[PDB]
Amino acid sequence: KHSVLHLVPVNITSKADSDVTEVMWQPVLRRGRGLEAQGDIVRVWDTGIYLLYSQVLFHDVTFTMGQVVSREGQGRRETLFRCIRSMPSDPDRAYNSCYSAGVFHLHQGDIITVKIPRANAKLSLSPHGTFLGFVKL
Amino acid sequence: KHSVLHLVPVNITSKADSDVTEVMWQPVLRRGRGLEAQGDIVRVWDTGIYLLYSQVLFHDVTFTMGQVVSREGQGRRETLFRCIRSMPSDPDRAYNSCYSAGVFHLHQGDIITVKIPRANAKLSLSPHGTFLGFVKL
Amino acid sequence: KHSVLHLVPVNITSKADSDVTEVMWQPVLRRGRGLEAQGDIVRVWDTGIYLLYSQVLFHDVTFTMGQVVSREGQGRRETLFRCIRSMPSDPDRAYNSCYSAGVFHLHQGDIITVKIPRANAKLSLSPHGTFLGFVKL
Amino acid sequence: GWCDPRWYDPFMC
Amino acid sequence: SGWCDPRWYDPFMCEH
Amino acid sequence: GWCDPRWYDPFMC
Repeated sequence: KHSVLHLVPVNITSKADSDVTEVMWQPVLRRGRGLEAQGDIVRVWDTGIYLLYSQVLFHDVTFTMGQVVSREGQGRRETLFRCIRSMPSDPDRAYNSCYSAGVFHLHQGDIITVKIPRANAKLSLSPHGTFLGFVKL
Repeated sequence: KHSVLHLVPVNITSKADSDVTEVMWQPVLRRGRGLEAQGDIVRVWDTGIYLLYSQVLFHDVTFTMGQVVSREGQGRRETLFRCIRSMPSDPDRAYNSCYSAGVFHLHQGDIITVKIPRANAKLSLSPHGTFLGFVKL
Repeated sequence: KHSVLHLVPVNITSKADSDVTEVMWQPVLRRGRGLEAQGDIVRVWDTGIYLLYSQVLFHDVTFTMGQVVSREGQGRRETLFRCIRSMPSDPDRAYNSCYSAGVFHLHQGDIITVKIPRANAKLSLSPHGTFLGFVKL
Repeated sequence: GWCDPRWYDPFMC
Repeated sequence: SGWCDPRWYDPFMCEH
Repeated sequence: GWCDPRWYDPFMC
């Protein structure tokens, strides 16, 4: 039966002197042991084809927000998918969720990350606003 | 193998004195017996893990549109995910679909609702504009 | 084990004197033999139920963009789902991805198409910006 | 556009 | 408001 | 931004 995982934000992080914001995740649903949450990053234990889905909810007025979902493994990297949202100029209208997902061969030893390509991006910690999840197929 | 359900809109609904617009759903694809579309909601019969997905196509010009997908059961409520779309202020540009999805544990006797948080919300009855679907994993 | 296919853009194609733009595809992940890409279309071979997903990344400034995912078979067109993105008027902000997905019964011999209803639509060739995928359930 | 008959939606025409 | 209903309240979108 | 080499997209640069 399918290993699965659904994750929600515990905390947000964006180290000084870089233009990236990451999310620290915590599991709310779990089946199997082929994946594991580890602070800001999710480790893959079982090689295999996974459905990977990510939503982040933004409020910045700056041009164009979104996320980059990636895998990293054996000194390597591969951007799996991005989600791009244009935000409007008026701060009260400036709310958008950005959902993207896809099916990827993920390898044992891979760290999966979700990065917002801006420093200190204003994004929701709400469990039903920003999330990340896995289904082994 | 996997039980599934794909529903499309037969009819919009919105009670006076509320700021909610719901949708009346009819199935277009059904396999298995787990889920049953009862007018404006979907009743869960077989407990298990389910991929849920919702799209809505909006044509309002107001600030921000979207949907709330919820399970209500055992005197409890849990919001599963939100889709949030900022709509522009030109009527002839003010068209956007909003899509979100996720994996969640649904228990027998639960009820699934899809609410748009506005009264008299302008949204599409086109079965390929606005839809709601399920896969048992 | 589940059949899967995940396709990325090699080429963008738009026959002049028509209001349509299409993508020539190439797989970057395959399992099973139920589906084959043939340039701008994808031919079904095994009848069954499929999760279909599609994202297109746009940069046009014209009102409202999106895509139409269709199956065509036995002299019948059927439109499965659409994604609609309103675009803003400032070129520097006019970037948006559009993601929709749904579960559908696909028959052997069916031709699957993804079309953008503008001539010469500007959309990304990035494999993690614009893509299309299938999972047999 | 979105009013092509192949995928027409009254909602936007 | 509208997203500030208590059943699905998200502080993120309730003014400022 | 979106032109970081790790996920560069010529489309937006």
